[PDB]
Amino acid sequence: FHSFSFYELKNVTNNFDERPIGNKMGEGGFGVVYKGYVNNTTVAVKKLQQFDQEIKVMAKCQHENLVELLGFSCLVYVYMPNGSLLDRLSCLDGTPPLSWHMRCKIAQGAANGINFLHENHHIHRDIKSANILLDEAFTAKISDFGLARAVMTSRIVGTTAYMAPEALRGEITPKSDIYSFGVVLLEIITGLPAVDEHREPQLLLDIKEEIEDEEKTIEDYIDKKMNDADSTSVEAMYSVASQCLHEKKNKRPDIKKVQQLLQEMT
Ligand SMILES: COC(=O)N1CCN([C@H]2CC[C@H](Nc3nc(Nc4cnn(C)c4)nc4ccn(CC#N)c(=O)c34)CC2)CC1
Repeated sequence: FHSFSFYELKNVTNNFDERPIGNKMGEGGFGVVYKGYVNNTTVAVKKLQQFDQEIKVMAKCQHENLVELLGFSCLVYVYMPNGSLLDRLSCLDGTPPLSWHMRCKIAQGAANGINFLHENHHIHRDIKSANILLDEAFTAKISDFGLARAVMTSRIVGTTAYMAPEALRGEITPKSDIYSFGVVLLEIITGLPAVDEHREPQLLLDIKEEIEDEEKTIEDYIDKKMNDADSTSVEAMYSVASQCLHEKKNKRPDIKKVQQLLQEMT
């Protein structure tokens, strides 16, 4: 990794230009992110013990489905031209809806990235669609490893709309990453945010119970902003999401099984 000076990265971001159309993209995991440059190589600058673990994980953990760390001073990464899966599911800033075909590759790519992390005995601890970034080919890239660990804790961290019941109780397990990935799969099927105060149910993970109790079908919840979804592959992704969302952690599939079920889907 390239060691930058805080004054080097100041110029690349036009004196940390906070005005968006400027250089500010938005806030992201304990800091702000700005669009910067290193010749033509467009970069993302993360203006934040806390930032020392990110480099500690990014060092050994190199994979096609993980964001690439370039250097630091601030943390610098290759700028993902298609931003977050969360923003792309909401068509933020006029972007066209993602097709079912694109959603399947993104789901498969995100699962490959989690598999690499679990193979290398790491727990992400904050799997969510805001942390799934998309490159030039809409390849899924897992980001924000600040909370990542390589068990119980007093400092409960994560996004509550995505957290497993045992994670909300203080447990640290890769099985909690599977539950959170289940919430991501529902966001992909439905195009709905994981939590919405203006909704019944308020939490997306609660549609699992609604379908199980036959008050609604998966077909009632399929994102209407696609024209290429087929009931077979949609029900097959929903089946993976449902298995990931088991209240009991040990009943949940491991990432390799999830990866295998998503591969069988296409
Ligand atoms: C209502 O609008 C809002 O306030 N929003 C909109 C903006 N949204 C976020 C803001 C943070 C963005 N983070 C990133 N973006 C981009 N590229 C990019 C964003 N947008 N586009 C078009 C292209 N590349 C990278 C590369 C690496 N890392 C790792 C780190 N550190 C990133 O985080 C990263 C993701 C979208 C939040 C809510």
